[PDB]
Amino acid sequence: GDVVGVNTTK
Amino acid sequence: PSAILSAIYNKPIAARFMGDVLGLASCVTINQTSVKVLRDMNVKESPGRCYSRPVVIFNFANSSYVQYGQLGEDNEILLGNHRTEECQLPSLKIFIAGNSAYEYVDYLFKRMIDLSSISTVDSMIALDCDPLCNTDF
Amino acid sequence: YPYRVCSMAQGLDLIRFERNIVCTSMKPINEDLDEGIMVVYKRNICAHTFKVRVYQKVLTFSNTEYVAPPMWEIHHINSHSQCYSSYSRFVAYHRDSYENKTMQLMPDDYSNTCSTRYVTVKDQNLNCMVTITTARSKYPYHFFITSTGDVVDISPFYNGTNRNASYFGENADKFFIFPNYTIVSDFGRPNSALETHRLVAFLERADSVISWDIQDEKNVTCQLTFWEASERTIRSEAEDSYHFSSAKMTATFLSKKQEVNMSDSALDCVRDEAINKLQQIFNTSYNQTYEKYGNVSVFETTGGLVVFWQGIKQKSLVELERLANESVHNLVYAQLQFTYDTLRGYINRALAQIAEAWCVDQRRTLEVFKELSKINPSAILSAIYNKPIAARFMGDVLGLASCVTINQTSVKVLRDMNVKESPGRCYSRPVVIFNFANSSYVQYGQLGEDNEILLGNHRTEECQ
Amino acid sequence: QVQLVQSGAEVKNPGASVKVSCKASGYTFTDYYIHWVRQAPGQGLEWMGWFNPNSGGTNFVQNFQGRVTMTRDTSISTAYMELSRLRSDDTAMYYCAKDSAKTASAYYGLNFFYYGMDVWGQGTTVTVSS
Amino acid sequence: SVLSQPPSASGTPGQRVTISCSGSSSNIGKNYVYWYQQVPGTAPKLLMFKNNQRPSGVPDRFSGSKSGTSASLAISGLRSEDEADYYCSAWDGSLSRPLFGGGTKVTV
Amino acid sequence: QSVLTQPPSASGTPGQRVTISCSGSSSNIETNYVSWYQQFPGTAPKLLIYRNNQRPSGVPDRFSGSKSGTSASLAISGLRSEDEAEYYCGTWDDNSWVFGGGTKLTV
Amino acid sequence: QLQLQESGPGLVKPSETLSLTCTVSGASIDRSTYYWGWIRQPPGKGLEWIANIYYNGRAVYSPSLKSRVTISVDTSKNQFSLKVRSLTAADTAVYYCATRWNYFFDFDYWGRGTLVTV
Ligand SMILES: *[C@@H]1O[C@H](CO)[C@@H](O[C@@H]2O[C@H](CO)[C@@H](O[C@@H]3O[C@H](CO)[C@@H](O)[C@H](O)[C@@H]3O)[C@H](O)[C@H]2NC(C)=O)[C@H](O)[C@H]1NC(C)=O
Ligand SMILES: *[C@@H]1O[C@H](CO)[C@@H](O[C@@H]2O[C@H](CO)[C@@H](O)[C@H](O)[C@H]2NC(C)=O)[C@H](O)[C@H]1NC(C)=O
Ligand SMILES: *[C@@H]1O[C@H](CO)[C@@H](O[C@@H]2O[C@H](CO)[C@@H](O)[C@H](O)[C@H]2NC(C)=O)[C@H](O)[C@H]1NC(C)=O
Ligand SMILES: *[C@@H]1O[C@H](CO)[C@@H](O)[C@H](O)[C@H]1NC(C)=O
Ligand SMILES: *[C@@H]1O[C@H](CO)[C@@H](O)[C@H](O)[C@H]1NC(C)=O
Ligand SMILES: *[C@@H]1O[C@H](CO)[C@@H](O)[C@H](O)[C@H]1NC(C)=O
Ligand SMILES: *[C@@H]1O[C@H](CO)[C@@H](O)[C@H](O)[C@H]1NC(C)=O
Ligand SMILES: *[C@@H]1O[C@H](CO)[C@@H](O)[C@H](O)[C@H]1NC(C)=O
Repeated sequence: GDVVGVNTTK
Repeated sequence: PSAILSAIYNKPIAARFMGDVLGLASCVTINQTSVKVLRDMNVKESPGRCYSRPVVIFNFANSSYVQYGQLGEDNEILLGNHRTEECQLPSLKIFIAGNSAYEYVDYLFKRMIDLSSISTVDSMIALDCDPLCNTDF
Repeated sequence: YPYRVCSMAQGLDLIRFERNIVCTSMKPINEDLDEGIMVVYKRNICAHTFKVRVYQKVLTFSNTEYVAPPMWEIHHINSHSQCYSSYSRFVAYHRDSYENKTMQLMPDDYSNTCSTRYVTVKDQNLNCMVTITTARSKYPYHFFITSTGDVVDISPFYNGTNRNASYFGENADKFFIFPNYTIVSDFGRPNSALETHRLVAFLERADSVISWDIQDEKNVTCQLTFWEASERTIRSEAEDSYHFSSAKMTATFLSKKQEVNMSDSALDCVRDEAINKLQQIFNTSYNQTYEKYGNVSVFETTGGLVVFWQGIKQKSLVELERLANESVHNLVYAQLQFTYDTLRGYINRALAQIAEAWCVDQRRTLEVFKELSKINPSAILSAIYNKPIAARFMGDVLGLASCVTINQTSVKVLRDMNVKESPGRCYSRPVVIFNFANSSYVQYGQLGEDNEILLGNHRTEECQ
Repeated sequence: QVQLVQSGAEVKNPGASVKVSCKASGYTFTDYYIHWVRQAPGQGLEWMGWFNPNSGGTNFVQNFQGRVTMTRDTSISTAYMELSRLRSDDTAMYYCAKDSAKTASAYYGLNFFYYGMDVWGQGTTVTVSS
Repeated sequence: SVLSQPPSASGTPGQRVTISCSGSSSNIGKNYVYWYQQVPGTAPKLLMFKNNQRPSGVPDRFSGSKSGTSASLAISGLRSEDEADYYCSAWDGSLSRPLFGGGTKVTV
Repeated sequence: QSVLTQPPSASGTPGQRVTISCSGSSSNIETNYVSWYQQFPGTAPKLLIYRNNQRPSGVPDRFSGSKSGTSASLAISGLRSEDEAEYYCGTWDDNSWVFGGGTKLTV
Repeated sequence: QLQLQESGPGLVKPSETLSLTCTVSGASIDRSTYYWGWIRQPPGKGLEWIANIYYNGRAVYSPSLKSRVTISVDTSKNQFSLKVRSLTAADTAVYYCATRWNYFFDFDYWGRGTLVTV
């Protein structure tokens, strides 16, 4: 099973 | 080497250790929405060994073949030989990716953690908060 | 550094390194810098700590069931410092007894400076127990965690008439606020001085009853903590920035030129202190040679700090000389003052540049600290905060740990560092026998640094 | 869009009082300082003063400090400036303007500072004659 | 303290005209200079905020510049709608007050 | 139910002290806590005294509650034009809530 | 912020049943909410408490209206309802939805009165 990442800019 | 060279040059730099030299590395941006972190950090293929950092499923840009790497720091995805260690139970690790933190208890994913619940070290001011006292238990 | 065992606070007191040092070099070489006194306060992140009481009864058949004493028995405990010898749900008594007599609470000598404990039967069957202990609540104070690890979803400042400005999330039928509640000073004393508390709140847990004294938030909690006062502060003015530098400090502050309303409620718990601190620095340092320029100005630094500023201007050289002791002489003194002011502005500009020179070094050393904290977080955090701090590595965060002082005379170091249970493996640091305070069971740990005693999996290596 | 609306033309007599209204739209009324400016017929702009809709703070030039009363209504999001003791030279066009300076920060209330009147009202003509 | 600027300016379509504004060690010396237009019979309009930045809906004809205790607005192309009053404003810290200029009437 | 007896009207001049009574019964008003609500015509009631003699935050000191045996009292001191309202005494009788008849006040 | 709004019908026949429903906003009808009750007020006369209900459905009625008044709760929709049966002209009243929110208070939060004309 999985869990979902979150974006970042730099 | 990457963190040290990034501190020296004040820019994100990736480097690898090569004995008496460092090799500079170039980074390929991936999908950024295909990053799935696995819940079980225990190495199923070898009992007694556990992953140091959580395993990630990701996809390259304009591509569909799912790739398996390991989560690094500063949202970096690691490839090659996965970092492993001894499963020193009890365990409680917290790994940060993006704006999110993942708790792993006994090398199994427990919950999400709000980043606001974790204080940041302030070297300039350096004011400390006392932790919860212990009672000979 | 007493002999101690440091254990991590259940994963709760987390801390992490972040790249929060930002360096912005000021461009203009403008030399009319202001001088003044500065005090800097930091946002209070530490959790508010308050005392709570935990009432329990203990049933043993070693299963050790904990149960909530009835509320009337709680009132008996709070008023007479006594507890009744029975519990009913059908009925149980102390070993081989039926008396339902009253019992006098006495101190448990096994208890510490946290969770000071009182029992009716000193048997360290049925027992009655009252623990007095700490509890922490972070802003917003909508819930608190007691030192025993129980979490309560009630604001420590909910006084029964302000649920709109507080929080209450526990069961309504199990919560009771009592005006002017009378509690004894010490449960372990046969006769103690009773004390009335305005509002005392009780909550009936499953295995416990938790009580705490409700207080006024604005009166007990302050969101700003005094960091440091600088007596010799210089300030350079940009088009939309004030930049504060101090010769004794390696940190410079940057803010907008718009000021904070000093008559704001969020400054109520630090206003007088800061004002008096400024006044003290003036009286002891600048009362004779300088004069106050303007009023006290409050600024909010880009990094989140709060700055109280008092500008100071040195008296004219004529006045300074008179304290140390015609038109042409006025011109001579005007030229002397102009020369003095020009060279003093040059000096202040140089000092500001010197103060700015520290930022890159501080940022690089911060990265050094972050890298080294993975190997020895306790030593690095102790170096940063200049106090003995114990920490544990938890992946991308560090956990703060609390240390329990042990006997200090029971520490016996073993002579053989070879792991007898596994040939070919040797201990990294010598094994120690030690005893906890007021205790006799010998414990086996490993010797650490700074007299620390380590527990858990012993550090091992190859017998080279 | 961010907009300010002002009351219509008004004619009074020397010694009366004029309550000019300023209605805000498209933005939070109490989040920005309000400027009050005046221009005589055929003359340049004259800055009368500033008003804080978040706290009622007000500061005016000495020519208007004792003669200007500031009120507000956050429900209507409308400020009111009442100029008493009208004189023959008080006939002019009155403007209310919105500053880029905010009345409070994320934690504390902020004092007045000038960051430019980006949004202006329609103006109100006040005539004074015997 | 006051802000001094020429009372009037003139020119022809396609020409460049420049309005100057003078301050002191305070105000323009240490603060931004805001430029407001005003077409006769209408309310003032912010042309330039900060030193040379410009809001949306303002043509590129209007270029602002800052130097020491002085500011300038250059109007290039000087079109038939550019005839109006131009005011310079600055925050004076000694007075703690927004100061306006005298106003320059571009007539084209 | 056992409705608490309360005067149907009361009055006073501006600046005068006005008293509103609430009789009740021993089982209703003598034991349980007494509350007082101020309702202006066309609006929902507003809590004025929550316990026997305790004011919610923001209720003026002009209002004071009291109890004597069964008779509860409200007193309004320095009566104001904006005190023209109906005042209701309310309390429990037997696991049930009961209001008073409501004293309409006129200045 | 315990917003409390009624959703009753304005005109009802002098027969069958008056159904009133009260919706909670800014909070939830949960184990920490004490009681939620209905009060009538005939036009120009005093208030009259009708019934209380708790989050778990445990309800109490006034002695006089217990037979002619039913009360129910729906924590899933954060609502609770009164049904008044065998209506009469004397049931013409403003109906207020109220509750106990703070610990010391009894009826501190009141809804907006629904005038029902029978
Ligand atoms: C041992 O003796 C004590 C008294 O010597 C007994 O305490 C009494 O216990 C009853 C319940 O069993 C209490 O009644 C309770 O009263 C409160 C109001 O005070 C009420 O809210 C409760 O619902 C309940 O009715 C009674 O007050 C209490 N006596 C006191 C406080 O003086 C106890 O029951 C005896 N236990 C055994 C096992 O014999
Ligand atoms: C309970 O706490 C509230 C605040 O949450 C108290 O209300 C304050 O009371 C003081 C003293 O009367 C006033 O100056 C404040 O303005 C009030 N603030 C608010 C937000 O209400 C209240 O008085 C406390 N109640 C009791 C019974 O102690
Ligand atoms: C700073 O805050 C204070 C309140 O904390 C403001 O004081 C108010 O000022 C207005 C105008 O004079 C009065 O009507 C209010 O009664 C004052 N309030 C209090 C609590 O005293 C003050 O004006 C604020 N300053 C600015 C510049 O906004
Ligand atoms: C990136 O991932 C998203 C979510 O799975 C997908 O919709 C998108 O097509 C991907 N983009 C690529 C593979 O270029
Ligand atoms: C608590 O004591 C104070 C001081 O005697 C008193 O004013 C207050 O009314 C008491 N509490 C209650 C609920 O009456
Ligand atoms: C400093 O002296 C002033 C009077 O000159 C006095 O008001 C102030 O309180 C003093 N501050 C101290 C003693 O900290
Ligand atoms: C400083 O405070 C005084 C009142 O104590 C006030 O008169 C004065 O104007 C203030 N300073 C400035 C620069 O406005
Ligand atoms: C600490 O150790 C000494 C030496 O063994 C012993 O006499 C003393 O009783 C101990 N104190 C305790 C266990 O509190």
